[PDB]
Amino acid sequence: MQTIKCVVVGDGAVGKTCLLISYTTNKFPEYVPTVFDNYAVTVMIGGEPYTLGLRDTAGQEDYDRLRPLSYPQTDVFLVCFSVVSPSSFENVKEKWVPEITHHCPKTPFLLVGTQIDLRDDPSTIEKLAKNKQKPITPETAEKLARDLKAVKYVECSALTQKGLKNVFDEAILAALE
Amino acid sequence: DMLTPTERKRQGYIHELIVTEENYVNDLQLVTEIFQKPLMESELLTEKEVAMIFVNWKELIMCNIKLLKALRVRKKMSGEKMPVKMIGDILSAQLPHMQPYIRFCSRQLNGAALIQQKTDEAPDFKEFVKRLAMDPRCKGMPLSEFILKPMQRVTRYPLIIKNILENTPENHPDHSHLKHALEKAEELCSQVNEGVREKENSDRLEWIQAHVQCEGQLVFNSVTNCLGPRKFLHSGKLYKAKSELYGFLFNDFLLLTQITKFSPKSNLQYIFLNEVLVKDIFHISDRVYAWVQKIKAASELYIETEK
Ligand SMILES: Nc1nc2c(ncn2[C@@H]2O[C@H](COP(=O)(O)OP(=O)(O)O)[C@@H](O)[C@H]2O)c(=O)[nH]1
Repeated sequence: MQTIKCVVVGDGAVGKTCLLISYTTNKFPEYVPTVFDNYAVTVMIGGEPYTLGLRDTAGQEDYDRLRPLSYPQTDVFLVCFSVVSPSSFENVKEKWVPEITHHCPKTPFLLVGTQIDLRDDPSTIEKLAKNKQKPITPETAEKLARDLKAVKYVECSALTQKGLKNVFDEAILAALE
Repeated sequence: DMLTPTERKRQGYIHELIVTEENYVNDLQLVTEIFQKPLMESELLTEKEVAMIFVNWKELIMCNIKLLKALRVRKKMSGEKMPVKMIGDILSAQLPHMQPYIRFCSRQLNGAALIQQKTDEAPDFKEFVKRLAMDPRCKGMPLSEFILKPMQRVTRYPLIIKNILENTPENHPDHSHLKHALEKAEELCSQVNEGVREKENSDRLEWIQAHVQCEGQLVFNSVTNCLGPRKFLHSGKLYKAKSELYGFLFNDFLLLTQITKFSPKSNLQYIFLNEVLVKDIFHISDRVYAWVQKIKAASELYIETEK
C-alpha cells in the first residue's frame, strides 16, 4: 500500500502530541505523555487500507536548525494551532507556513485548529477576555487557510475526539491528490 | 501508596523517563543490527559513505546505555511499588556525557542527502534498504526515520524533565537537582542546534571555495579579520540593468559574480565595511544599481571594530 508520511508542526502547548496519542490509542490522555512513540498505523478510508507514518515535532519548536531536519520525506503537513490561543494562530502565518513552504514547497498541508472543547469553556473565554482577545472563529480560520494556500481547514478535540478521525482522513486524501 | 494527583503525575513522568529510555536504547541497537552492519558488509557503499550515514551512532549507544543502567539501579533501589524519590541527580551527572549528540546531529543532514541520492541513482540500494526494514522489530519504520531518533531524543529530555519538575514541590530533595538537569538539557539542545548551523556554514563555505574562481587566493572557510570565523549570510542573483549577475553575501563581503555556463551539480562562477545600501535596489561601494541583511551586517561590523 501507499505509506503516507504525515508531520505535525505548530507552536508548543497547542496539543500536537495529545492529538497523535489520542488518535492512535482511541483514548484521550490523567497525564499527557511528553512523548508520542507510534510511527506507523494502518487506516481504512472508504474501502481502502492505507499506511500512515506519523511524526511528532514536540521539543523542536525553539531550535531553528533542528526543526527542519524533520521536514524532508513528508507527504502531508498538519500545521496546528489552538483555537483558544491567538498567539499560536498568528504563528501559523508568521512562522510555520513560511518555514514548510521554504523547505517543502510542493508539499500539501492542512491548517488544523485544535482544542475545540475549550472554545466554550467559560473560564477559558474569561482569561482571553481579561487579555482583550477571543477564541478563533472557524470562519477566521478558513480565511487564513485560503490566504496561505492550505489544502483546507479542519478542527478537532483530542479530549473529545470530535473531528479527530476526520483530521487524518483529510490528511491522507491531501497526500494522494 | 497515598499520592496526590501531583505526586502521582511526578511518578508517572519518571516512569516515562525510564521506559522511553529503554525503548530508545533498544531502538539505537536495532539500527546497528539490522541496518548498519548489513550495509557495511554489502560492499554497496564505501567506508566513507557508511560513516556519512551513521557517524558516531556507536558513541550514542555507549552514553545512553550509561544513563539507562544508572536509571535502572536507582529504580531498583527505590523499591518495587515504592516511588522514586530522586532522579534529578542522575540526569544532572549524565547529560554532560552527551556531547556526542552534537557531532551526530550536525552531520545527519549530509547522510540524509547521501541516502536519498543513492536511493534514486541506484535501485540496488533502494531495494536492499527496503528489504532490511522488513524485520518486524522495525514496526514499519524505514532507515531514514530511525536516523532522526537521536535529534528527537535530545529534544525530548527538556520536555520530560520539565514535567517531572512542575510536579515536584520546592522543598523536595529532587527539586534542585531537576532544576540543574533542565538547565543542562536545554544547554545540550542549543549546542546541538548550534553545531548543526556551524556545520551547515562550513559546508557552505567549502562549496563556495570550489565553485568560485577568485583569481586576481581567497580562503573562505577560515577566521575573518576581527569578526571570528567567517559566516555565509545570504546569496541571490543581483541583476544589474546598468553596466545579469549573481552574488553571494557573506559576513564581511559581497562577492559579485557571473555564472559561466548549493546542490551537488556542475556550475561555475567567476567588502561590507565601506558600503551602504538603498532602494530614490541601488548600492554604494563609487555607486552601482533583503536590504536588511546587508544593512544589519554593515552596522554589525562597524560596531564590532569600535573596540
Ligand atoms: N481540553 C483539551 N485539552 C487539550 C487538548 N489537547 C491538548 N490538551 C491539553 O494540552 C496539554 C498537552 O498538549 P500537547 O499535545 O502536549 O501540546 P504540544 O506541545 O503541541 O505537544 C495537556 O495538558 C492537555 O490537557 C484538547 O483537544 N482539549
